[PDB]
Amino acid sequence: GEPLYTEQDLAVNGREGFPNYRIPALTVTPDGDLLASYDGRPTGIDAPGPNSILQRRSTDGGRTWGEQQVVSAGQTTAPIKGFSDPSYLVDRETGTIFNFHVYSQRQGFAGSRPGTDPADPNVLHANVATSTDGGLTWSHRTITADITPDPGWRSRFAASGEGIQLRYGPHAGRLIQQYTIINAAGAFQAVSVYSDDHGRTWRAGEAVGVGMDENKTVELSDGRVLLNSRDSARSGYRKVAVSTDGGHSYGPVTIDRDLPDPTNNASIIRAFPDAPAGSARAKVLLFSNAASQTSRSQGTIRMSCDDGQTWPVSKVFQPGSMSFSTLTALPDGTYGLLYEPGTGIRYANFNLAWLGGICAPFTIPDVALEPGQQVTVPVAVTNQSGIAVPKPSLQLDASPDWQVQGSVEPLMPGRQAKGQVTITVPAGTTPGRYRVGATLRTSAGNASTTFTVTVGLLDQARMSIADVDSEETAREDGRASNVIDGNPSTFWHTEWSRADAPGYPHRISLDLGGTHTISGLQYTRRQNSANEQVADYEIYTSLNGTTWDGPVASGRFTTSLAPQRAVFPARDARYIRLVALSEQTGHKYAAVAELEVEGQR
Ligand SMILES: CC(=O)N[C@H]1[C@H]([C@H](O)[C@H](O)CO)OC(C(=O)O)=C[C@@H]1O
Ligand code: NA
Repeated sequence: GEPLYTEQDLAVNGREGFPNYRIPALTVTPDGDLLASYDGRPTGIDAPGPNSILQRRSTDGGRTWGEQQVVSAGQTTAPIKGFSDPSYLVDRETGTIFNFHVYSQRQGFAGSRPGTDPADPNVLHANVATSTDGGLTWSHRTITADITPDPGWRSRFAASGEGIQLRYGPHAGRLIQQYTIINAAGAFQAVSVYSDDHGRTWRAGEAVGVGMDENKTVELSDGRVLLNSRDSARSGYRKVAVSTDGGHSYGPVTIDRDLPDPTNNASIIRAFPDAPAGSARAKVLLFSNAASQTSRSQGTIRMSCDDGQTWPVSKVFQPGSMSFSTLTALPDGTYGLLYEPGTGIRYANFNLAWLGGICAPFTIPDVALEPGQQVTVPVAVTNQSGIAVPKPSLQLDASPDWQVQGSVEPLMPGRQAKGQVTITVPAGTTPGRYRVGATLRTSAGNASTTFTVTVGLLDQARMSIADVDSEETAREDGRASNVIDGNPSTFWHTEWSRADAPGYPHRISLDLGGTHTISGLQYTRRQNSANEQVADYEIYTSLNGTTWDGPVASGRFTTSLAPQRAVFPARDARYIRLVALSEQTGHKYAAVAELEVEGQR
């Protein structure tokens, strides 16, 4: 219907008792009252800041808000106490409300030491406040010893925002709160902490993943539990995993390249949390995060209508500063959104009509071509909307001088639709990888996708590592093969975890999988770190793998984050070798996110 988006501040830094306010948690009580919670930070820091958990209630569906109250009061006088990083969880069967948060004294998350005793001042404790009166008053407990079944778990905190209650399946009624832990190897792991007796007792399931951080769970149309996590190893995306046992244990963790993220919190909720299992509505998810890889800005709502397999719909709600954000579904069918604009804590309301999307995810294959050429690629629209669309159009976004055009056949409820894109690349186009955005426009809303057009590059999927001088595999994944996976987010990194690792020169050699006319190498430096950057280099080629011709090119790369070209007169080769002679500021290691080869495939 009529689009709604409205916003109001609930806490402004410096006003009402605190110089800084952060870390939003938002819920709707069984009453329909809204509760917003967040930290008061007297010293403006995370734990062990002597922080308070605070709370405002709205009893008119979000429009006006009552006084800021204290849920858990920090102690600014020695001995210091801090309570920080709230997450609400409503038990909608009993009505009891929970607010999870840290109890810190001397140590925060990084500094916490092994041990579970409630009074240990060097332990970052796991606390929870329980309300049996709709969030008006609160009792308090430390559950650290209940949720630390591994003595090597020296640290934990509840991921702030909002936990869930399961509605489906053998574990219906389970309360699930996400936590992050630090194990004895010092890896950050995710784990669900859950209660099956309505909050009386809590336990941890099995920890999952490495390079995890604040993570969130949601129940899918089929009762599976989807985990969606911040990556503390800073890939520039979200991490994901799924459980088939109600949160007890998760399958393998993967990087989700549909969801750019700058290492920041986020929220994932059911659009229709009361929809029955397996129903079309049960499959609808909303996601909120900063949709940038390098900054906490471009806050964006995405929608999936297939239990999170695809995210065809997105809309920006905050082009500027946008840090933590947390969604909840309101009784009136609209959505609550509590987030950090930079000046404290702000609350927004929006409806689906504002989002403006259509559940019609679509695919366009990646395609490779030569300068000058024209190719037509197929478009497949999977229509999940249930509605007929007689006049879809496809709008494409490509290089300013490329000829692109597209079209889609009418959409039919429950059916796949065919389309086509025709692309002409002008002669003289620089070899490289080109992202093309595509929008499906309909009177019932829009969906989008991207696809890659490769001009004058060899196919990486035919390549393999012929040799490498050095690679770290023990303390991180710096495999040489990471240069040819088509992902700027994974990288080769020379060995670093032993002191006897070599320094420069470093060397990586690719087998192209067969002989090609080649004329260039494209280097992309590591994206999330700046002290392993190749400077001086040479490139050699070979027909047999053993007799190397060259250097066929040499120079000095810049610090640019974009692919860098090193071109050479065209020749036939089956192998190409990069010799990295130096690092930009004289450091010991090399790291390369991607190597592309210019040539006739
Ligand atoms: C328990 C406390 O540390 N939580 C902090 C959390 C944490 O330090 C980090 O997630 C560790 O990786 O980070 C952030 C952040 O804005 O980045 C805010 C939190 O209040
Ligand atoms: Na890579």
